[PDB]
Amino acid sequence: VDGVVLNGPQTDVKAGEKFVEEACRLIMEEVVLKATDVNEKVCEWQPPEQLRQLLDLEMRDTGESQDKLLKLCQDVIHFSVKTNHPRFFNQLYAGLDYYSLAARIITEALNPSIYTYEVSPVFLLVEEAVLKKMIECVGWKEGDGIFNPGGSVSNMCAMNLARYRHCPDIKEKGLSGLPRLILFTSAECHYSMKKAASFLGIGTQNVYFVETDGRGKMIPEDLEKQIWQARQEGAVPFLVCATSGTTVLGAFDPLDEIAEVCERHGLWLHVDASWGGSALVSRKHRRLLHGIHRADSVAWNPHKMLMAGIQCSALLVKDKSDLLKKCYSAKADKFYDVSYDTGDKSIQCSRRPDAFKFWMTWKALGTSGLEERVNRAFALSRYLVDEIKKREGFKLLMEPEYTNVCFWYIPPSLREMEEGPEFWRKLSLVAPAIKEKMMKKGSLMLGYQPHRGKVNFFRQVVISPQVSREDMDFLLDEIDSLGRDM
Amino acid sequence: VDGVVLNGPQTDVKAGEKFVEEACRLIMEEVVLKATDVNEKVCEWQPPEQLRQLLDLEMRDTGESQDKLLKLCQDVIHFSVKTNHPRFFNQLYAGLDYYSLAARIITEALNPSIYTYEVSPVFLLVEEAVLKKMIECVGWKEGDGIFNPGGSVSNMCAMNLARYRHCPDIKEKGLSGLPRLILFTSAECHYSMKKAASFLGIGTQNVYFVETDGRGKMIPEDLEKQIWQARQEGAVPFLVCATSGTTVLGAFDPLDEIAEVCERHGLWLHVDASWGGSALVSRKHRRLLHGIHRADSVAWNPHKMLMAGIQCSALLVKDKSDLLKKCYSAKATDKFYDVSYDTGDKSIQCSRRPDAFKFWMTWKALGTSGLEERVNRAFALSRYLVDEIKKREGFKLLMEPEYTNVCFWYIPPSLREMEEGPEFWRKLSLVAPAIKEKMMKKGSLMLGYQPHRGKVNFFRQVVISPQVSREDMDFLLDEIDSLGRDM
Ligand SMILES: *Cc1c(COP(=O)(O)O)cnc(C)c1O
Ligand SMILES: *Cc1c(COP(=O)(O)O)cnc(C)c1O
Repeated sequence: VDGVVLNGPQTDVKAGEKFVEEACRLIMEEVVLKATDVNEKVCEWQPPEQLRQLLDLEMRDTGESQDKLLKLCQDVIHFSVKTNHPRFFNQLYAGLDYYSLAARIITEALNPSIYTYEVSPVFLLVEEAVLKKMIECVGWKEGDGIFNPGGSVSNMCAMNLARYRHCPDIKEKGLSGLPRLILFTSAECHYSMKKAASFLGIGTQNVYFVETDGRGKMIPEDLEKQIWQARQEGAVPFLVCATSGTTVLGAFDPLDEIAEVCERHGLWLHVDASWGGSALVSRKHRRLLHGIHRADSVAWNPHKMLMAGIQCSALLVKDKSDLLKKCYSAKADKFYDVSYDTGDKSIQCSRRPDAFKFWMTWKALGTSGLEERVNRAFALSRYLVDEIKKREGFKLLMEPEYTNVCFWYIPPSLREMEEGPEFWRKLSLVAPAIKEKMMKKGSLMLGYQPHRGKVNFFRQVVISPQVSREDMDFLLDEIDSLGRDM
Repeated sequence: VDGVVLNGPQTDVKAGEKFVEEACRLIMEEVVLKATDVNEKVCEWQPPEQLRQLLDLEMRDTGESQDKLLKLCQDVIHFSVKTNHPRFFNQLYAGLDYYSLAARIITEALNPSIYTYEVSPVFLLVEEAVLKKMIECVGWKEGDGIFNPGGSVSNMCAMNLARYRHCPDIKEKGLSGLPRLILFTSAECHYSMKKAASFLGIGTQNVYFVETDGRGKMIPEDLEKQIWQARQEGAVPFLVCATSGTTVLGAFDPLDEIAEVCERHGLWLHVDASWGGSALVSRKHRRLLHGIHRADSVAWNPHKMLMAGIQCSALLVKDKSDLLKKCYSAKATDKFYDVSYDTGDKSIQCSRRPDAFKFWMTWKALGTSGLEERVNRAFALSRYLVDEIKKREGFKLLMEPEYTNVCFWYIPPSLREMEEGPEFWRKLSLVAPAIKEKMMKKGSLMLGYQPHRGKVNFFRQVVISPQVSREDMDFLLDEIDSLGRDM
C-alpha cells in the first residue's frame, strides 16, 4: 500500500461468491426440480399495488444484507409466473429444456458479446454451425444469417434488406425523393410487420393486406391484384411477407404458389416462420412450409416451439455475396480471417450468443429428438381436438393446421340460445372472466383474444413435451368448472 | 392407458436435472471462483480452423451422452475469452458482479417475457423502479422509458421518437412525400447513429457532423451553423444527438450549451450516455453530464461501467403523456387489472427480457453509495495509469482523459530516435496490431487498439472492474513494453 484516492482491492469476494452458489440452489430447489410438478400453482396472483408491499423495490443509498437479498430472490421466484409449469399455455413458448438452460447459465457467467471472433471465438463458430443447419432444414444449398433479439426484429431486418436490395442507394439518400415503397402481407400477420413499416420510414398506410381464405391462408390470386393496383397507383412494390404459422390460428400461407407470384414481378419474398419454422425439423409436418426453399429470406424463433429459452430468433438469407454486410456495414486489419466477424451484419453492436443454447439442445437430442418433440405436440394438439368435439359447450373455430387450438367455451346459460348479435355480445365476456379465475387459482393459464370479426375465444398452444394427455383433460375439466355457472 | 399417436411421457427428467446441477457446479469451480485469479490465461487462442477441429460442432440426427456433453461445456469455457478476468480491457465492459450474475441466473431459469403484468408481474415492477431511479440521476422530475437490447437500439428508438414528435403522421404515411429530415451529431459519435439513419429510411447523407475541438467535444458554435445551412438547403432539422462519453476517447459534449441551441430552434435533444451515463452515480464526476436534465431523451447502458452483464441498455424520455406508447403502438390483440402496468406497446420489440432486473439486484446489494464508490475507483485507476504512463518512456499519451478511456501509443525503441514525420507514423501503425497479436497468443492481456478520425493505430484502455489493482496497471505497461521492446 498505498495511493490516492486510496487503493487496495476493497472487495468481499468470498462472500459475494456464496450468493452465486446460494442462488444456484434456489434455481434447483425452487425451479428446476419443481418444474414438472403439476401440483404447483402456475402463478401466485397479486395485483400491482399489493405486490409492491411484498417485494421492497426501493433502491436506497445503502445496500442490504445477504439474508435480505436472498429473501428478495426467494420472493422473486415465488411471485413470478411459472413458464416452465406444464399447465402454462398462455404464450407461444413454455416448458423448461434442461440442456438449453445449462447452456443459458454458462453464457450468463462468461458474459460474452458477439462483436468479433477475438471476443467470442466459440460462440461465433456455433452460430455458424446452427445457421448452416437451419439453412439445410429450409432446403437451400447456401445462405447467410444472424441471430436477432426477437423474430419481430428479424422481420424488420428482412424488410430493410429487401429495400436495400431494391435500391441500395436508400442507405445513403434515404426515402425523401423516392416513390412509395409498398410491401404486401396477410391480415393474419404478426403486428411486428406494422411496427416495422413505421420504424423503417415506410409507413403503415403502405402495408397492403391481402385477403385470406377460410383457413387463414393468403390468397395468391388476390396478391396479383394488389401488385398491379400498387403499380397503377404509381407506387413501387418491393416485398411480400408470408407467414408460415400465424400467432392466433397458426395458419400456413402457400409458399410455392406465392413464390410463383413473387418471381413473375421480381419481388423479395420473406417468410415469417417465427412460429411454424420449427416444423421444418419434422419430416412428417415440414410440408406445412412447402416451397419455403423458393423464398429469399426466412425468420425462425427456436425459443418458441423448441424451448431454446428467451431470446432466440434467426434471420436467414438466400445470399452468399455478403449482402447482409453490404446492407449493415459501418465504421470501425490484422491478424486473422476477419471473415469470422459479424459485427457489421446486424443493427446492434453488442449481442448475446442466443444461438448457443439452441446448439446445446440440438446436440443433446439430435434432429431425431427434436423431430419427436414437434410431432408429439401435434398429437397432443389433435388429442385435445378429439376431446373438445366430444364435449358440449366447447365450439371449435376450425381444425387447427398447427398446434393453435382455438375454441369458445359456451356456458350452459347461453346454450339453446340463437346465433344472433345478442348471443355473441354475451359470449364475449366469458373467456375474460374464465381467465380471471384461473389466474387467481393459479391452476391454469390460457390466452383469450378477439381476431378478425370473431369475438373473445380461447387459444391453446401445446409445446412442452412434459404436457400429458391428462393435462389436456384437466384443461377442459378446469375451464368447464369455472364457466359452468356463467 | 397408453394410446396413439405415440404417448407417454418418456422424457428422463432426472438426467436433465443432473446436467443443470452439473453445469451449475462447473460454473462455480471454473468461472465464479477463478474470476479474480490473475495468473490464469485471459484467453486460449486457437484460430477458427484449429478451434473448429477441437469442439466438434456438428449437429447430428442422434444426440450425445451427458459425459460428452459435459465435456463440450468444459471445452466451451476453456477456449472462450474470460471477460471477468481483471486483466481484460478489450471492450467497454469487463469483470464479474456476483449479485447481477445471481439475478442473471434467476431470470435465466424463470425464462420470462415482459409482454405485460399478467406474464411478468415482478420484473415489470422492477423495471418501473429502475427507470424511475435512473430518471432521478438524470435530473428530471418525471419520465418514461423502456429497456432495449443494446444502446444501439436505444439510439434508434430515440431517433424514431424525435421523428414521431416532429411529424407523427410519418408512422402512417411514411417519408415518401416529406422533405429531408436531418439530425446533427459529433464525429466522435457511435456508429449506430449511421446504421440508425439508414435503417429508419432517413439516409446517412442526412447525418450532419459537427466539428469537434481539441478535447473531442462538439462545438456549439458550429451546431448553430449546420442548422441554418440545413434549413437554407430546404431541409428540415429535427434531432440533435450529443454523446456523453464517446467510445474511443471518452469525451463529453457540452450539454448545457448544446441544449441552449436545441431550445432556440425546437429540436429534440438526445444524449448517447451509453458509456458515460454511469458517471451520474458519482457526485464527483456527474458534472461531466451537466445539463443532461435539459435534454428530451437519454440512453444509458449499465452493462458497461456498472457491470450489469450483457445486455442492459435503457432509454429514458422526458415525457409523461405516453409518447413512447403513442409512437410504438400497434394495438394488436380489457380488464381486470390496471393495464397501465403493461409495456408491450412502448417498444419496437414484441417479446422482451428483464434486462433491468440484474441491475436492480446490484443496486439493492450495493446501494447508491456502493455504485458511486465503484465508479470513482475506476477514475482513480485511470488517473493512476495516466500518471504512470507519463513516468515511462516509449508511451505517448494522446491527451488527458476526460473519462476512463486512456489512449496512448507505444513507440518501440527503434523509433524513439526518429523524427515526427509521415514515415514515423506509418511504422508506428503496425506496432499495436503486432503487440496485440502476441498478448493474445500469450493469453496474459487484452486491450483494444484502433485508428481514429485520422490518428493512426493506438491503444485504448478502459477501467471498469473494481477487481483491477495497481499491480494490474503496472503489469499493463510492463507487459506492453516487454512485448514490443524488440520491434
Ligand atoms: C412470435 C412471432 C413473431 C415474433 O415474436 P418475438 O418473440 O418478438 O420474436 C413474429 N411473427 C409471428 C407469426 C410470431 O408467432
Ligand atoms: C458502448 C456504446 C454503445 C453500445 O451499443 P450496443 O448496441 O449496446 O453495443 C453505443 N454508443 C456508445 C457511444 C457506446 O459507448
